[PDB]
Amino acid sequence: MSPSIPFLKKPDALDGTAAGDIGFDPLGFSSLADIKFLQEAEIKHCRIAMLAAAGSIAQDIFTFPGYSALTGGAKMTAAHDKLVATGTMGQILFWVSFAEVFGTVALFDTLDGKRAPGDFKFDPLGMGKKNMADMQLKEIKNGRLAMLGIAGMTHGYFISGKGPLELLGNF
Amino acid sequence: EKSASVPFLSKPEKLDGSMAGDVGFDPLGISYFIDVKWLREAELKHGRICMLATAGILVQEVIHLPGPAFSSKFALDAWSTAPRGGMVQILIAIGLIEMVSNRFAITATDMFANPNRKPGDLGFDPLSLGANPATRAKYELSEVIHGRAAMMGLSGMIHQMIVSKQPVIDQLLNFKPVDA
Amino acid sequence: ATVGFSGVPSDFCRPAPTAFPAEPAGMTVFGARGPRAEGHRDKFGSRHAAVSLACAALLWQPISQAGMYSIDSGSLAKKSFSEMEVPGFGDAKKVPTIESFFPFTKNGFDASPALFGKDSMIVFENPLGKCGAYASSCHTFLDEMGDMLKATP
Amino acid sequence: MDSNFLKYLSTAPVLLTVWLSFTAGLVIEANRFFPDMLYFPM
Amino acid sequence: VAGLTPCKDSKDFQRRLDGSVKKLKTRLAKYEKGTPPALALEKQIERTQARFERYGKAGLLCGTDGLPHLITDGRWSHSGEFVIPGLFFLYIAGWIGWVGRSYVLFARESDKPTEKEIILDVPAALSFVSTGFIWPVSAFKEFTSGNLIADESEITVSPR
Amino acid sequence: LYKEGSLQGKGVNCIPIFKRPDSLKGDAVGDMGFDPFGFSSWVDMNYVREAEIKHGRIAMLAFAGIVVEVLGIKAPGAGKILGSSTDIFEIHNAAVEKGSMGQILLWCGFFEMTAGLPAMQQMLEGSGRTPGDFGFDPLGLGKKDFAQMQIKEIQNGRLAMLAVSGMVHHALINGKVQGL
Ligand code: CLA
Ligand code: CLA
Ligand SMILES: CC1=C(C#C/C(C)=C/C=C/C(C)=C/C=C/C=C(C)/C=C/C=C(\C)C#CC2=C(C)C[C@@H](O)CC2(C)C)C(C)(C)C[C@H](O)C1
Ligand SMILES: CC1=C(C#C/C(C)=C/C=C/C(C)=C/C=C/C=C(C)/C=C/C=C(\C)C#CC2=C(C)C[C@@H](O)CC2(C)C)C(C)(C)C[C@H](O)C1
Ligand SMILES: CCCCCCCCCCCCO[C@H]1O[C@H](CO)[C@@H](O[C@H]2O[C@H](CO)[C@@H](O)[C@H](O)[C@H]2O)[C@H](O)[C@H]1O
Repeated sequence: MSPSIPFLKKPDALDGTAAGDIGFDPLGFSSLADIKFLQEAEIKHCRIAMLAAAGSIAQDIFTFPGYSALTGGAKMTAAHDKLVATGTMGQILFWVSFAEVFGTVALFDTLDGKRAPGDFKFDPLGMGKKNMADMQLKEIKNGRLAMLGIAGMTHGYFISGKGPLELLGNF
Repeated sequence: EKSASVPFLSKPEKLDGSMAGDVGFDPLGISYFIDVKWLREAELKHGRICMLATAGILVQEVIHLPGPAFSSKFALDAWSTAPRGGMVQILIAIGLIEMVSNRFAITATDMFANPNRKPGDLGFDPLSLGANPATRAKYELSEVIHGRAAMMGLSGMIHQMIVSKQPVIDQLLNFKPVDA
Repeated sequence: ATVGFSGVPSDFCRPAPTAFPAEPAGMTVFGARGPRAEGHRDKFGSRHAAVSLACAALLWQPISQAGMYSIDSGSLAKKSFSEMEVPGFGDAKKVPTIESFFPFTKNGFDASPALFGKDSMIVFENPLGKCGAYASSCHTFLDEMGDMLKATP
Repeated sequence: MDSNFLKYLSTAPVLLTVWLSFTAGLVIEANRFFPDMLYFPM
Repeated sequence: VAGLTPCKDSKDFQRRLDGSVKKLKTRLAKYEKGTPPALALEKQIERTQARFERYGKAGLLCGTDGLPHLITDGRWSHSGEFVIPGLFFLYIAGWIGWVGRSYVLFARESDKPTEKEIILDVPAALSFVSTGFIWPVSAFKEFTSGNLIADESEITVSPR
Repeated sequence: LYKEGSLQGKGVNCIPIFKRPDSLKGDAVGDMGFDPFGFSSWVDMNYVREAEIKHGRIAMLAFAGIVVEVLGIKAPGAGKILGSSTDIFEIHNAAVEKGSMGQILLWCGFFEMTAGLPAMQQMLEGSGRTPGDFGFDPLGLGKKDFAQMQIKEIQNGRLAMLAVSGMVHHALINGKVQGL
């Protein structure tokens, strides 16, 4: 049976080797879509959401000089809009798209079985040379937590007009 | 010997139960005189178009493309307000899509000339979700039932909009019974 | 008898081929599954389609905001490429440019790296407003049913 | 339905009458809802 | 404008409208208000007025007689008068002819072609009726494949 | 089955007025030979048993809730936000207004979609799961006599269904759920 959902049978497309695989797929999306594609998507969302949550917290804590002048003190998505008008978000999107072209190439090498999902071979400091499985589990767990956290932060901002830390301070 | 859907009527002879969604429902016996392959192709096309139609009627009431031309919560009004050149472009594109997808075999005399051609199978599987035999039958049944439900829903939506002269969601939220 | 709409021309005495092409099982995203020349799927497969689409989007990003940007005046000013005058082409001092291929401004569309821009943005209209399924200011379908059930002749 | 009765309905005069009545109804309803169309509107 | 005046600004057209409406109103004056005859005559008046207004706005040209005239020379400003209607006809007529020819050949290759021609095989007839919607490309395909035109040596002819 | 042949199983009829239908084979818990309309002939037994257990559980929780509402026991802070009304219908409307019932609906639906629907589908496809089983025995109260607990649960749920219905209608008539 499924370790996470004891009363449900283990999802077939989930063999359990992958990091963060606890047999959690009650709706069976893995039976619909290729599990390699799903793993790539999960790791992408993980990394983007971790960066987004850390950026939310770090923007509450500190703001670079000049950006405050351009955004007029706006926060979160209001800052997104102001800096879209400025032109910064355009530069971010251009370079992220430049990265994502090779991301598409890497996605198709994953789908061809040549590349592990999410493996860009980026480890300059060599942190992932002692137990890669442990670091992968840590990455996946932190990414899921960060997806939930960024959801919470963005929707708290929609509710209140306040950032994460500012909300926790007032509330 | 008797149809499952309508017990008192006999089972339609041409409906052997192979096709998904087959419950022996053919009281008027269309399948006797019209090939079930053609009928199923037509059924799937209608169901797909009505799936998209229901989704569009429900979605373009809340989310619209920028512009006064596209700003219309009422769908029958959107039909007229949307740019006429754009609508004609959509018509031409639908024609080209029919031609290419059916591979120049678009008539009752040549549609299924190729034995490989199966009813409703136009080679459309961009993400290859239908390559799994285990889930293929379930997906086929789901597609047929969705097409049927969407056909009924689209018909009801169109005529309730004719009556109420208000969008579907707007009608359900501000209902006003019919008076003359 | 004859079953109509067979789709087989031989049944209706219409011209048809004698050997029909077999159906291979290869798919190209943004393409179709069907007979193709050899190596067609390998050369122009889903990888080709997707990576070409990504390159097209990356090239769209400059095109959408195409225009001569200058900071000579002290502020970023955008000027249409059509303004620039080109020597050596006789009467045609002003010549076609990328705006000819992409006339966003003529149609009043504010393009952006992402398709839509601030001036031309997707419009989200909340349908609910201040309505509730029951016992609300708006008279819903459920409210109508309830009122009819509690009605007095 | 009886196959012989269906063949009798398929006979030429019955089919001609039904088809031309259907066509007459089509034209009549077209003129009823869109009357006095002396031209294609452009 | 070609040789006539626009019908929207023609005194003759206005006079014809006035005469028709006055005839209808004279007929209506002898019927009680709200009675079926009065309602019918009022609807006739409304239909006449709508017809005249639509003809005026259509851009039709009207002569000294006060009646619209058609410019069937090819001018694109008056395509809707003859050409586009003519195209619709040609479409429908070619549809009919193509499906009829297809059914003729189908019955020719049957056990009893004459029986198929007097007592029709309406499933196949409806099949051909459906096929008739791309008759232009189908007919040209037949012509180029050589299945349309018969050879001179294969058609019976009387002696000279 | 606990007390097979006496409390439940083949040859048991709670109401001898109606004959024990042959479809009731005594294999299902709570089978006391009551099915006068013979639904068991055509219905899916596992699906209907799961539905019965779900209805009973919801009715038991609803009886407890309505009772605590009428008795006036409220959680700290509930009265300030919702109100001091003891009427069940007024409480329901107030909670819907505030947003409580909306959140309960969201989470109940999430649990349904992720647990009950997959579990029900697998059971009907032949997973062998006992109807109404989710593995929710944190306190381990059912390990001693699981069959006895099952029969007791089913009977208590049926009684709670009837009681909750009666209480709602009594509140409608007299304004009191006791309907004394
Ligand atoms: C409401 C108006 C109206 C009405 C009632 C009719 C009625 C008629 N038309 Mg039509 N016609 C109309 C408007 C109308 N026409 C207009 C506006 C045009 C101008 C385009 C024409 C042009 C036209 C032609 C060119 C012909 C007719 C013919 C006919 C008669 C026989 C049609 C037939 O058998 O079809 C059933 C169809 C068939 C039997 C198949 C073969 C015949 C069709 C017409 C061929 C169509 C495709 C072909 C490639 C066109 C080539 C044309 C070229 C040689 C000029 C019928 C009385 C035919 C006639 O009088 O024949 C003696 C005929 O040949 N009409
Ligand atoms: C809102 C989410 C939700 C969902 C997804 C379900 C799902 C289910 N409930 Mg329900 N249920 C819910 C909330 C929900 N429940 C709540 C809040 C309560 C009260 C606390 C109950 C109380 C309850 C009881 C007492 C019973 C069920 C039963 C069922 C099952 C049979 C119904 C079914 O399959 O319909 C699916 C639909 C069809 C088969 C065809 C009709 C299609 C309709 C018209 C559209 C459905 C729309 C959908 C529900 C909207 C939400 C979509 C969203 C999740 C994406 C199924 C697992 C019965 C069962 O057999 O359980 C095992 C049963 O006995 N439920
Ligand atoms: C790749 C690589 C490297 C690297 C690297 C890098 C750059 C790694 C960066 C990692 C980062 C930024 C990780 C961020 C994780 C954030 C989380 C888990 C947030 C959770 C938020 C939560 C739970 C929340 C919340 C909240 C909510 C919901 C709402 C709020 O009102 C309240 C609250 C705040 C509580 C290096 C350079 C080392 C090289 C190496 O060779 C390999
Ligand atoms: C196939 C495929 C793909 C795909 C795909 C896609 C895009 C699939 C899209 C599917 C869609 C849009 C399905 C929509 C179904 C709608 C239904 C059943 C509506 C019913 C309405 C009813 C009953 C009603 C009603 C009503 C009426 C009338 C009266 C009202 O008062 C009330 C109400 C509103 C309730 C992708 C692209 C992923 C690729 C893949 O490789 C292959
Ligand atoms: C990209 C190059 C492709 C070359 C092949 C094109 C072949 C056929 C082109 C036909 C002309 C385009 O059709 C066009 O006519 C309509 C007439 O109402 C236009 O209608 C509208 O167009 C403009 C906005 O786009 C508006 O500024 C116009 O005022 C408005 O009339 C539509 O823009 C378009 O539908």
